Amino acid sequence: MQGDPDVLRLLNEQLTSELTAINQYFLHSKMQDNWGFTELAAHTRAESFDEMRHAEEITDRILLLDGLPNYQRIGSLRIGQTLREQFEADLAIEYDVLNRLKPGIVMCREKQDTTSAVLLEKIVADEEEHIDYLETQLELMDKLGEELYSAQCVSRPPT
Amino acid sequence: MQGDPDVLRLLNEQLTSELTAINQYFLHSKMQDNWGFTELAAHTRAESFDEMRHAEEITDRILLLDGLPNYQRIGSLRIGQTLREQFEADLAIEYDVLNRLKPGIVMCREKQDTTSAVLLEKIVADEEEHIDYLETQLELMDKLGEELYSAQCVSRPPT
Amino acid sequence: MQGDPDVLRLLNEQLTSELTAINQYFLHSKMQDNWGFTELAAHTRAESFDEMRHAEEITDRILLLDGLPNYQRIGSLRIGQTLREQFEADLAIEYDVLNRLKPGIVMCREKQDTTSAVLLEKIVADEEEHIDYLETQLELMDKLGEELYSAQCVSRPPT
Amino acid sequence: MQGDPDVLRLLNEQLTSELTAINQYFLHSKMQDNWGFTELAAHTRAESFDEMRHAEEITDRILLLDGLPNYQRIGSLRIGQTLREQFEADLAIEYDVLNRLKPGIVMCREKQDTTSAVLLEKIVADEEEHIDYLETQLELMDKLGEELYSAQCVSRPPT
Amino acid sequence: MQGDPDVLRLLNEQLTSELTAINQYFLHSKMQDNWGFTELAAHTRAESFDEMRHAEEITDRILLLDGLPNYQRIGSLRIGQTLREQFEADLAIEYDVLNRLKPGIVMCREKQDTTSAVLLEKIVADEEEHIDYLETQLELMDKLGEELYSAQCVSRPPT
Amino acid sequence: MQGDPDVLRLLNEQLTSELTAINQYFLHSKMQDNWGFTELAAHTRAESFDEMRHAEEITDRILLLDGLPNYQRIGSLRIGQTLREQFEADLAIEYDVLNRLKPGIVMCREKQDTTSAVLLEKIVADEEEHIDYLETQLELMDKLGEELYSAQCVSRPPT
Amino acid sequence: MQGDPDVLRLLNEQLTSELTAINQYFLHSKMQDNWGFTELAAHTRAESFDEMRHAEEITDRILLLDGLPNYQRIGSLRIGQTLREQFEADLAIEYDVLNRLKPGIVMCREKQDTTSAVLLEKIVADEEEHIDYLETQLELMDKLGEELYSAQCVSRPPT
Ligand code: HEM
Ligand code: HEM
Ligand code: HEM
Ligand code: HEM
Repeated sequence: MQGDPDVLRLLNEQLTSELTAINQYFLHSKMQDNWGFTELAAHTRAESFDEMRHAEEITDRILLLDGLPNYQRIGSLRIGQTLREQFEADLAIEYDVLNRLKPGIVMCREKQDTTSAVLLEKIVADEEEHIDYLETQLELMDKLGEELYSAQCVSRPPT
Repeated sequence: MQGDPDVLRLLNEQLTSELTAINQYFLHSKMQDNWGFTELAAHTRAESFDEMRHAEEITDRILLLDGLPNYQRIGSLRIGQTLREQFEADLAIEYDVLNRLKPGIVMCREKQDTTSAVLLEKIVADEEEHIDYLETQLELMDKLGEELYSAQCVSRPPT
Repeated sequence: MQGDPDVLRLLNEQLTSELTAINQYFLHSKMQDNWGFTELAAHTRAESFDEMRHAEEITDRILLLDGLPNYQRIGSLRIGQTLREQFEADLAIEYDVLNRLKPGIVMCREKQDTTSAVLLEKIVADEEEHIDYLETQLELMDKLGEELYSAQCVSRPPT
Repeated sequence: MQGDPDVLRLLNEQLTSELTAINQYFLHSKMQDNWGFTELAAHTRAESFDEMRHAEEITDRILLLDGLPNYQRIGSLRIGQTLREQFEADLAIEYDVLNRLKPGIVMCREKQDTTSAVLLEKIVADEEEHIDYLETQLELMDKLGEELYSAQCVSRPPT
Repeated sequence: MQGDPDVLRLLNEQLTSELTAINQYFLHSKMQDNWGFTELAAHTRAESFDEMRHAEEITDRILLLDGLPNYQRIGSLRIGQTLREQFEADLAIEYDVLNRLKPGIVMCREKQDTTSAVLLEKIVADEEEHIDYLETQLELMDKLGEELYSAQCVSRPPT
Repeated sequence: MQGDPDVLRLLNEQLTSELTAINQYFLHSKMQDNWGFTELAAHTRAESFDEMRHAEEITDRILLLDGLPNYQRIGSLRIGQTLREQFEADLAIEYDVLNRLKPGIVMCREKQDTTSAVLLEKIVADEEEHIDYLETQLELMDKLGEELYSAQCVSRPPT
Repeated sequence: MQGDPDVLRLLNEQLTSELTAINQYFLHSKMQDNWGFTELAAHTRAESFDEMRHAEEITDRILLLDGLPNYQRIGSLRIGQTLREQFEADLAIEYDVLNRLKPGIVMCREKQDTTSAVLLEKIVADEEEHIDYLETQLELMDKLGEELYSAQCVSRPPT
């Protein structure tokens, strides 16, 4: 059994994306924890875990289709030096995923590979949830003000 | 058994008020949860469930009296785009209920329909609490300030 | 994030459908209860809830896509006056959904909005099951005889 | 270890009969459930499961005697389009089994193959009971009325 | 309700394939058990059971669509006389499913029958997993050598 | 058994450091509790108990080394009069320990007293987490604002 | 609190090795599982998780020291093509760490940063155990024969 080659590139592309996200998300969570925004950092941590799970799932798909999963390649990280830049950085990678996946699923279906399209379909839904979560944080930051918003990310007492 | 025509019409009018309220309140909970005010959102969602229950209770009374429950007619929604706006809109519908129900109760008793009256008295009591809750929130927004009040409506961390 | 306008219009159209179904299904259930078809009534009730859930799900999708959910609009109720009439009425609405959704889905995918599409796919599947049930019920009335079918809808003793 | 050729041919014959039955019985059960006769459908389903076991049992025995089990061959399905037709079709396959097994056992015993004869005797006891159930159901259709009997086959409320 | 005649032929073809597989798989499990490869047989037996489930699922869909499930028609069995022959035989039936379904799902969507399409989309995923397992065992036979692989398919002690 | 003079001198210097800390931290905890900053106050108390254990472990090592633990000397306390002055005052002592134990740890390994050295290494590690926590608290006052950060140190409601 | 710039560069070097190892080890376990060597794959997975943990700890330390953990840089993966190539590759990376760390710790002690040294000493020790396991796996490959070794890496029955 061997996968369609355009599909495999697509998969590997997405995999590379997931790997970048695991790292960006994780380091952001540690940085959030270090700044003392512990309550937020757990959320951000969970996001990295979610991305890690996505990476494993793609990996299995690639392998079943007899491909080589690219563990070498890494994307470019945007590492935020503020909470606001951090959410912004995270937003950008998820948008990059949507931009790649929306066309990609259609291609997968045109290639008669429903299983792959289905996996990509799930990822897209998850990323949408994430983006929605991230944009709402920026919305809140303005509505509450930045300092007030930020106080909601610490614990009582902080750290 | 058959209801007094006037009472059934008052009951139907109240039903339309409930159906209106269920929607306005439910949508507002969805909106507040979506802007990330989740903790407030749970409260609003309950108040909507409360209206669902009233509506069912009015429906039962109507049917008992050989009436036709009107599920077709709906009131004019006031959808707010800030928390304040939302609170004020909900207040408005509650006030219309008191305006309708207060004479309506005195009429039910003249017609000798105590059971419909007691039902309506119960709704009045419930709407008075809601108004007290809403009116208070509005008070707090001023006392605390709007942003600070809003902050108390999000979890830690937010959403 | 922003939804394709057509997709959002589709979703809203479905919402309007759901809101009409909740009311028509609820009303029917209350009436079946009122006639003493308590057993049947509980199933119909459950159907109304399924719709209430479809309404919430669609409402979430719309908010996610920065759409404006329409809780103002409701459709034309078909309130049956016999079980057979109710069954036909309910069927008619379900068929309206299938007629809308089937092309709707194709469109969602062209527009590359899989998440919405999947949301609609589940709904279609759900409505197909509902139509099968109601159509079976009519077959049963014919096969059993109407009165004998109706007896299967009362508790022992009745109500 | 090597079986008698006549015996083995008899077992493969009975195996073909089972395979047929499993298909007929299962479909009929699926058919009764779709009609809304969920209560009868459960029993018929059980009857098919019973036939699955007999085919496994005969399958072991043939294998133990160094035989080739025939899973390629299927007999003529009789699919009923009414409950009465279904009960009759089911009875005919059952009587074909007794007709074959009764001389078939004496043959097994004559050939000095008791274990094989014992397995067949058990199938016969089992088929006799199924036949009694079926013939009784037809008597009940005449005793009760066909519609009234059919009403005994649905839940409350239906499906 | 009434489905597309093409969708119903595809579902019926697939039904034939499922019944063929249930049979080849089950016999193969029994042959492996007979040979003393008990640990392996249990796995094989599960696979035939998985196909029994797919057969039922297809059946429900066909009946929902007012179609007539074909339980009379069977495929051509390939019964293997070695473990290697069996894996290859089973692989051959799976590849065939993939051949049928890959175009058919595209077709099902074209005809706006998402529920039938999703169902087959699921069978594709399952068959893909089963192929992956089967291709792996054959690879394990070359890597380990056949006798050694075979050793891994028996209990301690055997049967 | 006899400790090296230089080492014992170092253990005693540290012991003095620990008693000073116990007092300074315990009083800061009590003052913070007085001020109504009860939630922070609990974390501070815990820091004091940590020091109390450190003193005891040093005392035993000194006793095991035939030394005379100094429970008569104390350093100067910096009692802070705001939350900010307390955090700076605590940090200042923390740094005074690191400055002493860094060269001290090297010296112990030189006189060949690994056990004493490791005891110190642990203290240093512990002391490091303490500094990072305090240095993070001061940043948060800047980031959140002093009034806001302080509101994260009280309970709901205050004390 | 600022770490020594040399120590920080070392921590970052090691982080780089850890990210490299996490990927290699994870891919290798995914590949082994794929080949059906399930039993070995689980251990290999556990190894990758260990480096995931190493990575996290080193990250805290750099953050504690006001450092910037490099999650951008990854090293050359050596992906193995047989169980043997896989063991030999993972070994090579492990040896690279002992090489880097042996002098780094000494350096850390000189710059007087024991807590960093201690973390590294703990990595050096775990790495030794890993090397000893892998070295032993190769040895058993010779003692048993590659085929026989491999047979102990699969379950009964395989995958
Ligand atoms: C790149 C830096 C990474 C960091 C800092 C990291 C960190 C962690 C940590 C600390 C855990 C908890 C596991 C345990 O307690 O043993 C974990 C879980 C896991 N990681 Fe990673 N990891 C990284 C990369 C990866 C990659 C590239 C993969 C590829 C799949 C991966 C796969 C997993 C999986 C499958 C889990 C368990 C998820 C679960 O518990 O549901 N990790 N990670
Ligand atoms: C947009 C309109 C509505 C929406 C979104 C909505 C949504 C919901 C939901 C999500 C539930 C919880 C269901 C569960 O148990 O999982 C519910 C409950 C209920 N609904 Fe509705 N519903 C709506 C309209 C109505 C209407 C018109 C009535 C008519 C009287 C009604 C009657 C009820 C009742 C009686 C409950 C049980 C309340 C409780 O105890 O929590 N609902 N609704
Ligand atoms: C080749 C002849 C077949 C044999 C020998 C066979 C055998 C069996 C056996 C032994 C069981 C377990 C029975 C029990 O619990 O009492 C079973 C279960 C089942 N059978 Fe069959 N069967 C056959 C064909 C079929 C067919 C045609 C269908 C219908 C399409 C079917 C559907 C099922 C289902 C749905 C289960 C339960 C599945 C589960 O629990 O995982 N089987 N079969
Ligand atoms: C200078 C003022 C001090 C104050 C106000 C103080 C206060 C306290 C108090 C109230 C307890 C709880 C007692 C109990 O549970 O019965 C405690 C526990 C303890 N104290 Fe002190 N203490 C001081 C100094 C010290 C000193 C100098 C040492 C050792 C040299 C010390 C060692 C300990 C230890 C080891 C505990 C055990 C509680 C635990 O951590 O499990 N304390 N202290």
